Amino acid sequence: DLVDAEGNLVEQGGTYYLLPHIWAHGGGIETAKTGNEPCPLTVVRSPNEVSKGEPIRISSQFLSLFIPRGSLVALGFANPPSCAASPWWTVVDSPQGPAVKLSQQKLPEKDILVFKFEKVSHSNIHVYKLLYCQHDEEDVKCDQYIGIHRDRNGNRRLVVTEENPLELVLLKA
Ligand code: NI
Repeated sequence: DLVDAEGNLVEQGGTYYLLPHIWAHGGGIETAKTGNEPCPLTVVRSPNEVSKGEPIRISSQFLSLFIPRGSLVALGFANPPSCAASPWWTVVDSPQGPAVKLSQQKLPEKDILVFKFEKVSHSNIHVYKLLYCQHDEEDVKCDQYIGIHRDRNGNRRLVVTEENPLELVLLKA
């Protein structure tokens, strides 16, 4: 089950701050403008440890008051940057591997309903790793994790990683 930082069920379509489990790992999630992006379309972990980052909308593919047990979810900024077609995060291929981004294009649900929270056993509160579920063509398979990769400019980019999956606690905004 998806539970928030205070022990309560996460609400379908509700807004939360995605913060690290370990205080020293940084602040919340936000955006950054990288490469040739017209506006901040790169999803990153804030450069300020005190910041809760951006309020994030969490939604599953089901009509429910709360995020159903073990369901896939879409994640989006409640207040996205101007040049994004929608608030939803999506995973885009690149020379270095899949990266989490916002898009200037309208996205089909199969391109945004690609995340799944996985509870970490060793914890007293509810902490979750973020799984990325790629296309098993007819359906999907959540066999990868989202992590951080600092680029040349220091931006802590959210990307599919082979090690050190990021962990998060969901604080109601
Ligand atoms: Ni941890």
